[PDB]
Amino acid sequence: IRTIKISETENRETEVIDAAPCEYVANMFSYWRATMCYRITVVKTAFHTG
Amino acid sequence: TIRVPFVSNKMFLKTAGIYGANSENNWNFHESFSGFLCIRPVTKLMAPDTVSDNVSIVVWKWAEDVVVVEPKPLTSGPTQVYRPPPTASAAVEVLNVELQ
Amino acid sequence: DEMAIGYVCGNPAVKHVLTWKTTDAIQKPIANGDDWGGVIPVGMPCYSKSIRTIKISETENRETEVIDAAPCEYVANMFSYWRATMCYRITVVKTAFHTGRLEIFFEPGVIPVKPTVNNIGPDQDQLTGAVAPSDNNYKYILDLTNDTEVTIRVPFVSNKMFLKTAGIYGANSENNWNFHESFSGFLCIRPVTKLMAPDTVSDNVSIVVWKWAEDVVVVEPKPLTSGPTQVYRPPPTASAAVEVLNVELQ
Amino acid sequence: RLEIFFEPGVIPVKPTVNNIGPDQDQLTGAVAPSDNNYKYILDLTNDTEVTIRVPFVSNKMFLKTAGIYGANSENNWNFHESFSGFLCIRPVTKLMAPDT
Amino acid sequence: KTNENVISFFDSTDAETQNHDVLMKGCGEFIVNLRTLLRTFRTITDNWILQANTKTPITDLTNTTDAQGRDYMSYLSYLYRFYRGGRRYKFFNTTPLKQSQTCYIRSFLMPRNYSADEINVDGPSHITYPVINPVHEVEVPFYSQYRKIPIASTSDKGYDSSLMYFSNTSTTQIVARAGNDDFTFGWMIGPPQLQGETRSVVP
Amino acid sequence: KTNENVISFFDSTDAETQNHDVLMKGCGEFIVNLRTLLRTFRTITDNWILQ
Amino acid sequence: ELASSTSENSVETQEITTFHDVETPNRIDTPMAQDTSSARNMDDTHSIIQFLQRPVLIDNIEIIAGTTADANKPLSRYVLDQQNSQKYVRSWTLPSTVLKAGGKAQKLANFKYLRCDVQVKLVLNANPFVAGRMYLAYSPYDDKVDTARSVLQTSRAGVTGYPGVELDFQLDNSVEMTIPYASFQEAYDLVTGTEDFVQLYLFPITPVLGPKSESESSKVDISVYMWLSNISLVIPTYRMNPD
Amino acid sequence: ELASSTSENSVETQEITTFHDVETPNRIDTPMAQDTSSARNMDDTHSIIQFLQRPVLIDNIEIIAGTTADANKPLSRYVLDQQNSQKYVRSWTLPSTVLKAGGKAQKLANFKYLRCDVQVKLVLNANPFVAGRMYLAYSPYDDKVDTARSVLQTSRAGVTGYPGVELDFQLDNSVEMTIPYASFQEAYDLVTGTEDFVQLYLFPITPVLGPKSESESSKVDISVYMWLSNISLVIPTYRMNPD
Repeated sequence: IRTIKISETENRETEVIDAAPCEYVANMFSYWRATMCYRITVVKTAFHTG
Repeated sequence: TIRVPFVSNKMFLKTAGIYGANSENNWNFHESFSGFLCIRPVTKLMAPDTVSDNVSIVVWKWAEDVVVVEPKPLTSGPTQVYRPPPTASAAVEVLNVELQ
Repeated sequence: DEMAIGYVCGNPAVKHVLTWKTTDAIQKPIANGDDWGGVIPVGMPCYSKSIRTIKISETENRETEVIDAAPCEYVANMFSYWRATMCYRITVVKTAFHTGRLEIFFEPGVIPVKPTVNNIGPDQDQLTGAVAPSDNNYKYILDLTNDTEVTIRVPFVSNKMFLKTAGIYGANSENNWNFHESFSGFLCIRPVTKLMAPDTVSDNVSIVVWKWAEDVVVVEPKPLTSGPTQVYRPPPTASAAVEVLNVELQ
Repeated sequence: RLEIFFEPGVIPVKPTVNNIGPDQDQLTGAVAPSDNNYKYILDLTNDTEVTIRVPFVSNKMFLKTAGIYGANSENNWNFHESFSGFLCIRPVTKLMAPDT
Repeated sequence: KTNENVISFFDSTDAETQNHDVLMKGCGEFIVNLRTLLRTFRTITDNWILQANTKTPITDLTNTTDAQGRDYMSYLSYLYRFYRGGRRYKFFNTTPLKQSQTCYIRSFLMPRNYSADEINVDGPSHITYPVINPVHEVEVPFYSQYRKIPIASTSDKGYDSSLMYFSNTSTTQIVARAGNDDFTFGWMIGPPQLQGETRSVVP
Repeated sequence: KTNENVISFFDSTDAETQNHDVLMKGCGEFIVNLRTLLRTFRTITDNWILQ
Repeated sequence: ELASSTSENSVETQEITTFHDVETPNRIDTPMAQDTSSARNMDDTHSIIQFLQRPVLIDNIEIIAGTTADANKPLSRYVLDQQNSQKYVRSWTLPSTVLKAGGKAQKLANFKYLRCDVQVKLVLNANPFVAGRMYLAYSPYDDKVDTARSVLQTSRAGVTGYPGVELDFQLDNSVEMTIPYASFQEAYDLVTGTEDFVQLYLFPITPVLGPKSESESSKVDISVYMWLSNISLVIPTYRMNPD
Repeated sequence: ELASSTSENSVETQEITTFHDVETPNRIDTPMAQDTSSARNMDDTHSIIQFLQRPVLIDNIEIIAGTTADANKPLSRYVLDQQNSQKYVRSWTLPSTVLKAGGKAQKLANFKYLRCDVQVKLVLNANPFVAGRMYLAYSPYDDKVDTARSVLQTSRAGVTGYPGVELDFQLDNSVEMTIPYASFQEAYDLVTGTEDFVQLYLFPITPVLGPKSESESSKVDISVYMWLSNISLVIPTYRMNPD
């Protein structure tokens, strides 16, 4: 939420959404349906264990 | 890479998302996902003092076998791309839904 | 297909639940309140109706006709004229201890009635075995000891290609013509043999009658009533007023 | 319409200083629902008899033959380990019968 | 006890044959499926007053006429529980036009049971000018999250599609509707009570 | 270090088949190419004043 | 009888996806009894998740010839106002009704969606001198729509038009009925979802007619059993609905 | 679309034995939707009573290089007295242990007998500088026999003789194990029956050896998952054990 000053009696809130390419397209339609894919990566070294 | 097929006891799901979602308006948010993935450590992270006590976890997103429905946004406002103002004080343009 | 006229009208529905007492006399259509019964209009449109009278002031009341139409009668209200074979399944709820022989005969033509300032009822007095001999009328005699039911199918016969669907709508002393021209006959249920029943059981027997049509054919896509089709909606209180639709255009 | 259901295991009883009887209080439709128990509902108007055969089932190769012999408050163990279950006869519909 | 039989009076004759013979002399058409009535347009309101620059979802009018039972869509809906498919509407302008104005008609999408203030004015749209085309015909596709939708259930909002109306000037037109070639009802139930004449009297 | 794999939850079923089945009961059309949206007209201004 | 133990090493990566979940380590070091045997008795049926289709007494009604309460109240031929609604002997709010009995709820615990048809059966048992009739029937979203569209707000001809089955005290000892999944919502939320769907009914076509003296009375009684068919339970969860 | 109802009559006797129970009346009068359709989505798995074989975190142990408590206590080479018993990192009283987690107990509710083998899997996760070894193993009726016959009352050579599997922090990331049904009692009483059977163990072959400074510590941790196989659930009952 980007809150800016307009006066000492109010502020202006504007929603900022960091949508991905797929989320960017899903915004043009009303309803959707698909198989969501997620690739989880764990940046580390061969010394980390978990 | 985890692939999560579509499952929502509903043919389609809303695309409202988090748009205008808050205490009084959070219904469209729920009816637009169908679930959630949770990432909880099974075994506490081990790491010698010779390295870092932290580990970054990058997660990518994208969809497959996609099928959208109605050619119109489900949001209460016209599609608008946020444009970062020159200063953190400058005001942004707000589009309405009024017609002349 | 859940919208094919033939099947919609084929949906059975109870129209009467008469009470046959061991007291009732033979050759006399079971009289009794409920509404009609001993004299079923045998028409496709609806015939039964109740009048809901509400108070508006100490100088007038508001009468609104409430018709308990069956599935077939509900459809016949969308068109002007009809034509079909009316089917009726008469059931006599009882025990194997009750014995009797009910008669059901059909009589084509006008129906002996006694019009009211706001309704129309049967003239039971004009339908007794003496003044109304059912010797030449198509009939059936259901014996309670052998059978417990009987489905009577009455083909279309009215010296008219089609019959009006007005029914009992707005029928009274001054307006009862559309009522007659919308049935073609009536089925009469008069006991042939007085009902027998020991004191070990009940002196009464409920007679359930179902209604539905087959081989149906409707004609003009418009109600024959003087008012737009409107579904009666039971108000919150027995005093609350209902909405009345007119036929005025702006 | 009488109901007859079988229930494997111990039998709800009320041991006596010299005998052993059933605990009817612990076998009512409320505390003893026979919805999942193998049963049969004999309707008096259709049938007048029914022969129920109960195969051997006791999580034990064989069962003791002690029975009720010398069974009481202090000695009621051999009684349990000698049956494997019990048949219960509870009316599903109250008995109807004219004064005649 | 038990038994039961069946009997047909008179001498039979193909009731169908006779019927068909009658419709060939007193009708000309043969109505068989009621769904066909969901294709024919019928007026629900002989006058629908609206103001200028006012996005008005037909639901404000729909909710009222759906319970009246005047048209076929409403009358027939009382015999089923579910419905499915798009809908069509036709607006016949009856508003007097002023040359000093340029009246136009605009209809958009929207979700069912949504307030004009919680939706945008984008997406597909149709527009007509009563000055040259008094009739504003439009169809609402069946965009739903379910294959079927029961009439008035829970708080299921924005599950399917609704119709939003608009006009630059205050209007008044006769509205007529009908489902598309995919609209139909389901799960037949029992019929409610019909209404008759009302006149009021003294005692 | 390295490796990486892939996993699909639930029991598969042509996601396409299902989708197509849904669009046949709740849509009627199947949008696949976005270029098609470059053919459909959309208002950019509800009023453009000019002299 | 030897090697009563295991040791080190293994392969790269692993799955062993036992139902849900996976885990990925370097293969695994594990014992098992050298070729283990049943050693026990498993030949007395097995049963399955078909548990939900087990008939269960889901209420018991007792009709008494004594016409006093609205339990004998026969279907009204008309319904002019809501204050004179139609009176039923008993009504059940399915499917939640059947999901609370027989302990079926605790069975489908940790499950998300469910789909099936409710199976019902009324077993009557009146004596030879008790006459009467009843029409079962069911409605979809009866308590989820405009009151006027309710089976309770319509004439006798309308109520009898609803999908149902007749019942005569002197002809049929029991009548069944099937309630097709009437879910517009693919599935049904076991956790959350009010699960609220339509109420089922049982209206008395005619008044329970019994012999007139007092002191003896004439009863009928009934037994209502219910179970599910065409069941469908699929996505697990840690949540369950305690409503 | 017609005959939205049923009527009288039927046949003599009846069964319709839906699972358990029967009922016997004169056949039955009953509707069904004229040839009903699925109308909904059931193609996302189905699952079955195989629920019990779902791996479940049945405890989580956390080994810490800090040799202080008896959690690091390495297997004693001798056991002269009971006061110096053998110390384990953790022990579980199967099978009741696995029947309480994952909500499996509430699953097999209303059932009488059960037979199966407990499946276990220890998933390790120590860092590259932590060395150590551990020997899993299990015993039958260890807590149901003369103390002297207990795996805790024997030398290191005896404990290592029990059916088990080794575990090295720097070789195997996870080790499994199977506990054959070890029930001398055909079956197992789910209700009544103390269900008490033998305790499973996990003894540290050697002391968790870690680098010596303080302030950093070296941990290992573990995750214990359990499930059942060769399951057998058969005779229903209204009783269930809340112990």
